[PDB]
Amino acid sequence: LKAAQKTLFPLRSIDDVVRLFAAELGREEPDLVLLSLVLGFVEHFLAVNRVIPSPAPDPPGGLTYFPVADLSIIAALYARFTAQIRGAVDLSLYPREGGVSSRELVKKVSDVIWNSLSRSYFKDRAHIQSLFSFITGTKLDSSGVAFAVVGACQALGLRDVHLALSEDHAWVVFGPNGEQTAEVTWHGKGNEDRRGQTVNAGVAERSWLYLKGSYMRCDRKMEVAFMVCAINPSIDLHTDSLELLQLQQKLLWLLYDLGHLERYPMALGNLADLEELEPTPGRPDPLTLYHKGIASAKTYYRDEHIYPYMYLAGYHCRNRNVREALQAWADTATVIQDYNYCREDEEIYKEFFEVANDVIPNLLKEAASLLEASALQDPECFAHLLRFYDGICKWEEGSPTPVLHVGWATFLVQSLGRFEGQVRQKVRIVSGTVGPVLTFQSEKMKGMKELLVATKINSSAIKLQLTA
Repeated sequence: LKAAQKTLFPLRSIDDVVRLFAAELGREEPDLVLLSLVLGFVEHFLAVNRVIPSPAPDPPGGLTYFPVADLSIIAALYARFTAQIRGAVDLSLYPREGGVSSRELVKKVSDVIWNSLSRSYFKDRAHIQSLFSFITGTKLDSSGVAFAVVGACQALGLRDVHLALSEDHAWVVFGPNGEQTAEVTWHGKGNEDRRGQTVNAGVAERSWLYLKGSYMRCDRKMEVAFMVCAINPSIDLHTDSLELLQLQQKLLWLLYDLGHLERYPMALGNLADLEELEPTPGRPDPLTLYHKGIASAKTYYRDEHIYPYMYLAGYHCRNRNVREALQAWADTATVIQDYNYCREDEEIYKEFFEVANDVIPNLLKEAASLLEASALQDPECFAHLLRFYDGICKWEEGSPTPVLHVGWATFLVQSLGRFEGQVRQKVRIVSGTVGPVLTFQSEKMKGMKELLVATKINSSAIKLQLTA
């Protein structure tokens, strides 16, 4: 460690950590191994191992604390990690070809990391994301392995190796222009031995997992941003650390300012979420951020991301804004329609499944409930519903893995049924194969163009055509 790094210790508050980050984000190459270790300590001591009549016998408004991270302690771990790597990778053996790293060099560093993790631990477990987990607990989650491979590679001065993130996966980029791709970790319930391979199969397969190639490739600073997103404030299932929430917000705002969330639509959503809980005065209102997130995706990722829209759908949902909610979840469908469902897309299916068969059925349930003594009379809100299912039907077309079945059918019908026939009527539907006017891309929906507007819903026959 350098003098400037050491001076900023000990860390005795949340702002001391922002300083370290601010100090460390000023430098060409920020120290990832230092910043994941510090985040790891504080999270472990604020979430993994929490310590928690007049006068009340306990502080009646609650209590918040900071674990003092001492230089003594952190440097111990930093020296551990660096010793471990430098020890088990001999750079003399891999010809560094002028500023550029070998696939053989990356696979090596990945193996060192991979071979250091414990034989046996539940991988879905929380608070194993940091390098602190890796060093003091010899455990990392899927994406945590990827980070450590990049953290490790930084320590060996492989400036060209960097983190790649989709919406549900992490791997590495090296070589000339970040052109070279390598898998360094696993995915889902037991599956991914893909380790060492190129990503080109998964980009061409058209799987949501690899975003048809519109994935994030991080400069060192975007790697820091990730680190901060990966901060996990949950203590148990009922409660969150008010400390780790305040820390993620202050550090996301720092990285926002320094322009390091420009190409990070998820981080931007995370911050809109934190702003919604606890607005920091001065700053953008959540919706602005929610939109800066969609902007990002349309601009730097060909509008091939789903979360930016999910993030927004949710704000409006929570804010009982029924139209804008359905409008967003519609944009969601319209983005996934141009994809395919594949083995390791399990995660985004879970989420579409949830809105189609829980969230929307309940917003509309509640919406219908407020009629009895509006959204359900607006034929646009209805057209957002239809543009949603149409996007999901198209997704499925060509996909190896069927999507819609039995369960989806009952809930479509319940959803369809919240809108009067006189309302649904006004939505003009053209069926382009080659009141609101709406186009359908999906053969399933064009296969009920005149059933979805019928005054009597032929529930039975819809369930039929929605599921073969």
